Amino acid sequence: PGKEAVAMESYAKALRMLPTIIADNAGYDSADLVAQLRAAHSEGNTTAGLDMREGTIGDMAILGITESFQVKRQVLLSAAEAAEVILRVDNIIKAAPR
Amino acid sequence: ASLSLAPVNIFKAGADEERAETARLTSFIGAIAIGDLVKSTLGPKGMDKILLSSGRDASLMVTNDGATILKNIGVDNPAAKVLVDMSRVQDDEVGDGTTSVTVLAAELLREAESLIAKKIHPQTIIAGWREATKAAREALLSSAVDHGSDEVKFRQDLMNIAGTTLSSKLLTHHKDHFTKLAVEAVLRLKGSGNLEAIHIIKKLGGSLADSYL
Amino acid sequence: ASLSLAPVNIFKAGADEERAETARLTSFIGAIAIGDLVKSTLGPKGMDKILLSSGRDASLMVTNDGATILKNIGVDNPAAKVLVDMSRVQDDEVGDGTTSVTVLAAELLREAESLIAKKIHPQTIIAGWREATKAAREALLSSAVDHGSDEVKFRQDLMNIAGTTLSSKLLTHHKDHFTKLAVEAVLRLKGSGNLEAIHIIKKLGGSLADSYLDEGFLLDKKIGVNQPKRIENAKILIANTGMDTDKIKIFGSRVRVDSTAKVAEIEHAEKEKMKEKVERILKHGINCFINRQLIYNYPEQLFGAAGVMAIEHADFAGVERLALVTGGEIASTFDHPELVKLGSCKLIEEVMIGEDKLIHFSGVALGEACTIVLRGATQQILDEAERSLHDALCVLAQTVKDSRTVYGGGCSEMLMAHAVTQLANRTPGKEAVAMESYAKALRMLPTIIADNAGYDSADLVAQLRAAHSEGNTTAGLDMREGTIGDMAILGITESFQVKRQVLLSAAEAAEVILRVDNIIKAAPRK
Amino acid sequence: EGPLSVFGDRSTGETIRSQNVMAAASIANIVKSSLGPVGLDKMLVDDIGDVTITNDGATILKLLEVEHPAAKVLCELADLQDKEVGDGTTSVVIIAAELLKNADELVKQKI
Amino acid sequence: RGKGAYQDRDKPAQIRFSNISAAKAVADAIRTSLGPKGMDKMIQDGKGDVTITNDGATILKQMQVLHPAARMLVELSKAQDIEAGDGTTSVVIIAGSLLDSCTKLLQKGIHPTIISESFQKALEKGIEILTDMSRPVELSDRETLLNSATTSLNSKVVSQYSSLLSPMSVNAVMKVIDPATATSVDLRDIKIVKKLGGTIDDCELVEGLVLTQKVSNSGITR
Amino acid sequence: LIAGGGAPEIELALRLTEYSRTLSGMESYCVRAFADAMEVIPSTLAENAGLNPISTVTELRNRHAQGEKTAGINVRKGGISNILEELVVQPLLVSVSALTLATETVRSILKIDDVVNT
Amino acid sequence: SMMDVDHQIAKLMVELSKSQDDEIGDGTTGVVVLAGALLEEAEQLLDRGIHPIRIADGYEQAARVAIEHLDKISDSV
Amino acid sequence: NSGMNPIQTMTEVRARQVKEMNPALGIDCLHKGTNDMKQQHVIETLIGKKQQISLATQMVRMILKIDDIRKPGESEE
Ligand SMILES: Nc1ncnc2c1ncn2[C@@H]1O[C@H](COP(=O)(O)OP(=O)(O)O)[C@@H](O)[C@H]1O
Ligand SMILES: Nc1ncnc2c1ncn2[C@@H]1O[C@H](COP(=O)(O)OP(=O)(O)O)[C@@H](O)[C@H]1O
Ligand SMILES: Nc1ncnc2c1ncn2[C@@H]1O[C@H](COP(=O)(O)OP(=O)(O)O)[C@@H](O)[C@H]1O
Ligand SMILES: Nc1ncnc2c1ncn2[C@@H]1O[C@H](COP(=O)(O)OP(=O)(O)O)[C@@H](O)[C@H]1O
Ligand SMILES: Nc1ncnc2c1ncn2[C@@H]1O[C@H](COP(=O)(O)OP(=O)(O)O)[C@@H](O)[C@H]1O
Ligand SMILES: [Mg+2]
Ligand SMILES: [Mg+2]
Ligand SMILES: [Mg+2]
Ligand SMILES: [Mg+2]
Repeated sequence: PGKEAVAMESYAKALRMLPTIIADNAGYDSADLVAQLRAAHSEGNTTAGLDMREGTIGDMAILGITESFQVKRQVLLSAAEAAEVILRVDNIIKAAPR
Repeated sequence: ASLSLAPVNIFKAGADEERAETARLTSFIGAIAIGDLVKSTLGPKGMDKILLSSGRDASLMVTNDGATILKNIGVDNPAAKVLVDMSRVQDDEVGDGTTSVTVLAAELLREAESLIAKKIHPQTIIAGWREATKAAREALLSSAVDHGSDEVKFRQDLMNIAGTTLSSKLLTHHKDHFTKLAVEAVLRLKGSGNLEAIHIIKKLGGSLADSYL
Repeated sequence: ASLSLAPVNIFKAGADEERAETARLTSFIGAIAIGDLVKSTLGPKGMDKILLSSGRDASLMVTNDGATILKNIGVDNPAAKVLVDMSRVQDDEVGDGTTSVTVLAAELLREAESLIAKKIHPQTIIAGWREATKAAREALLSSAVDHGSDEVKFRQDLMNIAGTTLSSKLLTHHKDHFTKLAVEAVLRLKGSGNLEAIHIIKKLGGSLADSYLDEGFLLDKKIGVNQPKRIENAKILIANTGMDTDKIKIFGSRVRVDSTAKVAEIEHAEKEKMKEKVERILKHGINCFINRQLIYNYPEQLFGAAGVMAIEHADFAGVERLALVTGGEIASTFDHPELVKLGSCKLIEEVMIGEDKLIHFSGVALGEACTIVLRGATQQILDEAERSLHDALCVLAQTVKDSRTVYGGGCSEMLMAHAVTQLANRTPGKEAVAMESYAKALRMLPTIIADNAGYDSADLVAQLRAAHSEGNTTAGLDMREGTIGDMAILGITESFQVKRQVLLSAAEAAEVILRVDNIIKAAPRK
Repeated sequence: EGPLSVFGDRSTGETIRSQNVMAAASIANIVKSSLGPVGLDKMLVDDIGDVTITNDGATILKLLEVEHPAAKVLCELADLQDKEVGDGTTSVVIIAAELLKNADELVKQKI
Repeated sequence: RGKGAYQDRDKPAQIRFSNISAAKAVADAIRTSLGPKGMDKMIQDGKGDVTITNDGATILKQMQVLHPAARMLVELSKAQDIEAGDGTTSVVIIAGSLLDSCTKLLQKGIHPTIISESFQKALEKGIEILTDMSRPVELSDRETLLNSATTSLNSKVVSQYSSLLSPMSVNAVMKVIDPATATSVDLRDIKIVKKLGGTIDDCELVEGLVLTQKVSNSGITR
Repeated sequence: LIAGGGAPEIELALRLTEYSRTLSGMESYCVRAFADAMEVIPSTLAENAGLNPISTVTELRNRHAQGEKTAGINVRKGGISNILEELVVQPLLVSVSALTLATETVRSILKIDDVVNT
Repeated sequence: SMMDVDHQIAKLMVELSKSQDDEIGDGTTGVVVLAGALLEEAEQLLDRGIHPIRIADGYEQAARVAIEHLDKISDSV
Repeated sequence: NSGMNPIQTMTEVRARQVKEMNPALGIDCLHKGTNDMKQQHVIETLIGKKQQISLATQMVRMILKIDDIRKPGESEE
């Protein structure tokens, strides 16, 4: 409950905007493909991902699209952390440049 | 009142003090600029950038690596400097994810700009973001899979990970070739993580497929 | 290749050519800057701006009027210039909607930026926006109500509309007071739309509540020297004659004689001509004479000897308003008095306002013209009160012309957005997405109305959206307590003309700004 | 300056009173040497070689180029005495300046 | 619920505080010219035109104030000079003080709209209170008129000559109005002729006419 | 006619302090602010006269509370007194218009939230 | 410390916060806010005509009162 | 900073402190419901608060005691 739910929804939108950009860079219907992926992961197909050869959705387990848990976890945590520190700022006091 | 917009200015000639809305304005536009810069390099069909330095040597680089791109740019926005340092730290910790982390931070800050426009305190935002980070960490950890026990399955995961890392880079032309190279190069270490052990000699000439281990 | 980023530059020193993304960037940032500037003046709880011009006079204005704010700023973005002209045209057509159209266009362009980022062609967006504008027009027209038949209900709509127009302005302190004034001032026109007939005199001093609507008429001109100062049962001749060394229009005419005696005879003849003119005037049987042009010393003396009050140097506006309020005929020939209609007023006296004397016509015959005396503590207060009164009077005139009304408080915008949403969810393709963005901007109008007061804009707009989805087409913001209510009961109603013009002008300007993919500037003259 | 933001300078309190007294005193010291049977005359050179010898206090204060208002006041005082009486134009300036001096002394004592 | 409205923007508050500060600066600048013990200000125009004065409207109009709020206070003093012709300093001081109070009110976290309406409430109550304090007067009460004029003059450089200029200032008005029917006064009926020379003890009330235009005949003066 | 010497301002301050105590809410704070703001004219008169503004204004408030509403600052004696004995009277219109115009200008200035450089 | 101030009173406030940090290591922001508030109230007191030294002495007295009251309401861990 | 209305919240907690003698009543910055800081485990050091008060008061004294400034004012390099 509350506006924290709204900020959670925005967090989720940014997470979704990562594959959206991955798809945009190829030239596919990022909106269509990310919508299919969101529907699949809501359905329970936790292995649904982008197949970037033809521009569709597929099984990452079969296509061999896997990343290091270390890398993805660090991505998540460092991004959220830097966003947190940048969001805590309400004043920028610059000093006379040298 | 305010520090700068006060009848008396309290600062030395050349300083300045951006307040609430102006501070978030500079922060968000700088971070989102950095992010929009480093994206379009993201994914298999990502395209490279040229790092035409203006120095007396005018060094020239062609990169899809977000860490290198951000290191090699003259940034003056402090929030952009924060994101730059973040990508550098990603490159130090692991060797991948510098563009994914940069784009993610930039998109989070874009959404945070949207939320601040909705008249929400960036404390409710940071609280909700911490809760979301918790949930995301658990979902990631729960989805993670481990195959280091099975030697053959581990070899398959290593080949697949090397392929996924080189897919976004210029080596996707001969991905399979370099995939094998990288895998052998990491298996020759026999468990050690010393990457200084892996020497890379760059010899001009020949095709990129003439590369070997 | 490209026009600018080509091996050869094809332009004169100082020109430039912003391409696709850079052009949409400049356009969107300029329009959204304009919009974010002019909002916060929106709604009952809107706050004023200072227009500290840097000219040699450094004029100072305090306004909540979006049209004035945009007119009085040095803009350099072309899209911002488009929005500025749009607000000026809104101010010309009707007297309200100058801030709502600007905010609406800015919100539409913000949503269009979001959509273009989504990799949508800026043609599909305009297509969806045209469809949404159609749907919104039908929803608005279908929700509009007309009460011009029932005189009492029409009076209620006029009072409510004047109240809604003045709520946002500095006169909301004494809204009821000025509401009565504004309503009476337009009802004295008796159907005419001539707003030049409504004269507004700004007298420094006194409170804003000391302002009033004169039952008669007031004139800031002077009476002659040896002429009366009070006249009962006044019969008035309104004129546009010379009465000022009036020369025969033959321009080659010249007095050429051989004796000063003849020069003196001709001078006496000139004076006798002027005297006969004055006598032709007096043969109308008058006590007051108002001339658009001057009245020189000799006719002044004659009118004084005749016991006639001769007011001089009234303007075209003064004589037009006097003809409207008294019933007279503006005349320049007096050889057929039976054909010249005179004006009548029970009394003409001289009154004090502040430190100035004015001619007061009471008991006027027709009344189809008005005088509003505005008192205030500062010239800035007075100017803002005049602007707010002009807003209210323009809107009441537009309603007297077209009695169609539509409920306000975000009811209308939410309703149009509801219609656009119904259309959108039944439409296939990215046009549905652009329709949804159209609806988001329409919803962002009451969102801003609520923000400017300090309420939970999100919560209230959610309540309103749910109400308008349920079928309670009259739900709107009650800004006294900060809740939702029935605009029909609370008396928050707007002119259908004004809201329709807001919608259409905003969508049209956003359309023209969105069709742009290149901005080719020429070397500035400066 | 500062809060006011007026585009000018502002003197306030004992400062401006001291300035006014200094100005009046200056004007009186210009003419003090030309008072009585033992007073002496003054030359005045008009930046072009035009010379004027005089003992008349009104004349002296007319030829001078004064900028301070508290000194223009004493010049106008000498002018007024010259218009209305024809003598006393120096004594009146001296007396006005001395009244100012002693009165400012009293105001410093916070009378 | 939880938290309220974030108020993502701070420039409105900064503008409010700058306006309040400018107004308070004007008020405290002219605070010294208030009352019988108040002193005069000299103002040297850019052209060098000097002006000594104790009048608040004149002081504010003559010092080329630049801040918008200070400009508004200038117009306020002018409006008081029109409506009453007396009180042009008290009104500015009152305005500056009300704004300086709005400072701490805003700090407490009150909305400017609430402050304005509550000020209107206090204004209505204060109008009531002052009306209750007042006592009626008949224009035949020459002593009250003399005392009002003396009070008006106590603040000005012409206060040692008040014994002379109070009866003149009452005669002048009492000669240009019918005391039984008059509801106002037109001070253009009272002509003031400033002629250098003499002293303020030489001021005169001429019931007839005075003209600065010269006589053209030589030998015919009387 | 109204008394002078800051008597109307002092009576105003006092009675609006009372009115404020009756108006419990956030309007109470603003009305008390209006009162203490109107208490500045007597303070200024005292300061300029050469007296102690704090003590002088407190004595004025106390005597107006006792009931001598025609009590003000006698710069001739140097303290508080019935001001009509010094014959300090002024038209009610002056005080009323001053209050009205100052309040109107303040309300106008409070409705401002931005400044533009046209 | 990172703030590039040219006003000597701002320098005094920098010194004040640094002093709180030296002696305690916490409160470095409370001290500045509190001192600013004390001066903001002294502003109105000077407007009313009180001698600034009398203000300083009343502040010293009240500070003694507050310090002893802190000793009074204090708890132990 | 927590979005609450300053005057409202402060007056309510002051009234509660006076009525129920409890100097542990303060501002619910985290919105845990209770105003009792002794229950929320919000704890400051007595020397910390005392030093805040003492330092603020002493520096305010030195600042109010200054009535003249003479800077170089040259606007040099
Ligand atoms: N065949 C593929 N199908 C779908 N996604 C892929 C494929 N190959 C790589 N990717 C994705 O492309 C991305 C490459 O990202 P990269 O440019 O290395 O980001 P960073 O520089 O942040 O590490 C990875 O996040 C991975 O998810
Ligand atoms: N009592 C009220 N309740 C809800 N809404 C109101 C009330 N009074 C006015 N409004 C709304 O406030 C708005 C005032 O807008 P205004 O500033 O006149 O816009 P513009 O300058 O574009 O004409 C109107 O759109 C109307 O819908
Ligand atoms: N022969 C004299 N003996 C003594 N005193 C004189 C004599 N002549 C003039 N004085 C004094 O000198 C003063 C100034 O004289 P003077 O300088 O000639 O006129 P002014 O002051 O108009 O320039 C006069 O007040 C007068 O009293
Ligand atoms: N002799 C006196 N003794 C005490 N108070 C006086 C005396 N004369 C005037 N006052 C008071 O001093 C004030 C002087 O105000 P003034 O400077 O004339 O105000 P403004 O310039 O705004 O008209 C008046 O409000 C009056 O009440
Ligand atoms: N959890 C909390 N709940 C309520 N108040 C707190 C809490 N934490 C800190 N505060 C208050 O915030 C104030 C500022 O503390 P802090 O910012 O941590 O250090 P500093 O006092 O140096 O600013 C303290 O006076 C304390 O009373
Ligand atoms: Mg990679
Ligand atoms: Mg309007
Ligand atoms: Mg002599
Ligand atoms: Mg006066």
